[PDB]
Amino acid sequence: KDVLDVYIKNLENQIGNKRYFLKQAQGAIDEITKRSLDTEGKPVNSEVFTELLRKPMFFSERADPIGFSLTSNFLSLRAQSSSEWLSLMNDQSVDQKAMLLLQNNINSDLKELLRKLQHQMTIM
Amino acid sequence: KQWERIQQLEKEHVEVYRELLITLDRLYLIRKHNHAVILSHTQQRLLEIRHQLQINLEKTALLIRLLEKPDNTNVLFTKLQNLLEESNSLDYELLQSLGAQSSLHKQLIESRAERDELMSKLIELSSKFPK
Amino acid sequence: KHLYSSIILIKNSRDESSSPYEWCIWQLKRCFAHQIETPQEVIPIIISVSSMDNKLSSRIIQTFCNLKYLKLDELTLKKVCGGILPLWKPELISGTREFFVKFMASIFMWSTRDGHDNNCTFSETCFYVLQMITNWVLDDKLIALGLTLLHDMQSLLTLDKIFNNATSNRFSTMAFISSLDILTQLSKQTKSDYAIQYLIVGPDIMNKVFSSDDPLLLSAACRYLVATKNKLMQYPSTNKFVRMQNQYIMDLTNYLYRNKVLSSKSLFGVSPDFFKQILENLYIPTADFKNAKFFTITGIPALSYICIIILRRLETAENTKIKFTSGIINEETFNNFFRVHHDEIGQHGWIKGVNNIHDLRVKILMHLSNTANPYRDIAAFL
Repeated sequence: KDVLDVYIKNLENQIGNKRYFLKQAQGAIDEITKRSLDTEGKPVNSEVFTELLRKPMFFSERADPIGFSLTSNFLSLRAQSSSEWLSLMNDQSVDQKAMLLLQNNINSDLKELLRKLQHQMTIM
Repeated sequence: KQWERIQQLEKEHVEVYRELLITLDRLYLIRKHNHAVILSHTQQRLLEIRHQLQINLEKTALLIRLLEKPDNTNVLFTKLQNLLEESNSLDYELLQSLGAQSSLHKQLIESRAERDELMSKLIELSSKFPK
Repeated sequence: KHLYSSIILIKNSRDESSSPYEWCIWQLKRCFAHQIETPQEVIPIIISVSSMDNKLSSRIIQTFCNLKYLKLDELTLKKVCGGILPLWKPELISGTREFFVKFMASIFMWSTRDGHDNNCTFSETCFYVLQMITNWVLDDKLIALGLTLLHDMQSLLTLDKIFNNATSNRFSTMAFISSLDILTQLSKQTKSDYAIQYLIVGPDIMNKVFSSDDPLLLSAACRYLVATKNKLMQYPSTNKFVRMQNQYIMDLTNYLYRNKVLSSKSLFGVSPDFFKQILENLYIPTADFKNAKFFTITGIPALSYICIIILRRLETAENTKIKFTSGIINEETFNNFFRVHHDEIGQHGWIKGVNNIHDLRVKILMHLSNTANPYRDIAAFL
């Protein structure tokens, strides 16, 4: 009942550190924007952007409540959404199997109707 | 009791990670050129599948160093064993429901291909009907 | 008792303001505004009277759409679009592609922004339009509409406020497997009358889906290639369009069986030095660490959970022997435990997997395949 009480603070420290990294990086987003306000900037050409798909960033640092993190926020939502989507699919299947009877009895009555009307056409 | 704290702090933690791993990579393209930050849906995908693949690679740093040695860690083993045993609905109770819905749809259009031509031919035996 | 909502239609003629056609559309304009009683016993009369009455079903779609009524209830236009939309035909053949794209973009800008919870509002409408596309492609004369609406339907499903690992809700993924098996049912069918451009998804909206975390849509993307391998063999594959699925087969095989994934070329296109600079900052520092880790994620052959839950059930129902002592298999844990730890003791209590790992995958890969229950996932070698 106490290991989770330490896991709480191990979560709190690193979520605060990631918040502070995000605030500093977002404050350094607009650093070279004030030098010349252009705000379109088309050339992101392939000779230099292909370098960016070769080096990552923001590694972990062994305290790691980012490890268990990603599973208890994925494999709860997947199971919960499946247990709702079965309910909606069975509701639609029940209503369409209700509609197949109500509009397959009609295709008999109209056939035997135009049969007797063709008889009255033949007798004129 | 003391798991909804885990779930809500958990979702906030995942969202902060997800936003930081995008902004900290756009900062590189800010610093490399002068201003030069637009990119369209041709190369947005090439920047996005990598951030899919890196977080998916960090996913498999548990199933080799946490679920080899069968411990009895209260917060971190039995919940992962009770809950990753789930997603057991992937077979017949969800896959062939998608088959059965199409198998109902096929009969439902077959029972209209009759009725449409049936009424379009039943028109011509009611204006032909004299007075 | 249940025919004089049809003989009253046949009495004068169709395609004019008769008794039922005014009545049902007045009930639809009454049911959105919450002053009338709740429509759960009014909309069955609507879905009955509007099944295939094409001169009327081409008139609810052009009226009750495009956000002008959507924000009012939305708990019943979804049901209407479950009703009429699987039964429709076009006759204004040029004025439809410029309508459904606008309609579902106006779905999407309200679906995932306010409320911040996809509570079954976007993807069921995509599933219903995707059900309509079966009705369209089954006939003739308008498949060129269908296999042009389908591609930007999939390119609208794969925006990443829906599909990825932060929050998923699954409503992308089975809608996508419907969106791909409609195309493969178009693929397996005879009487080829279309160009190859219509039926290959392309590396911008399929290379992102194939790297997901749920097993069954990876099985659907396997089912695509195992069925579209037919009929693409006839076209000359000398670098026209078939290069794309050569890339896709030669990284799926490099991913799930042929473990040469580290020092190969650009596997998804990610230039795999990314792997050499992401493997070298993670833990459990034992020797077999390059080939053990990056092989699978959450469900297919080596590093998974479905492997051991099929293997432990596999050997508890053949020879009740010493059970497995750990969790997920690897290249090293199975070796360094069940060879130098149960060499003589517990020798012949196994499933005749006499070799190491290279035959341990095969004695479940010939178990997923032949017994027709779990999946059909056999694109390992071929």
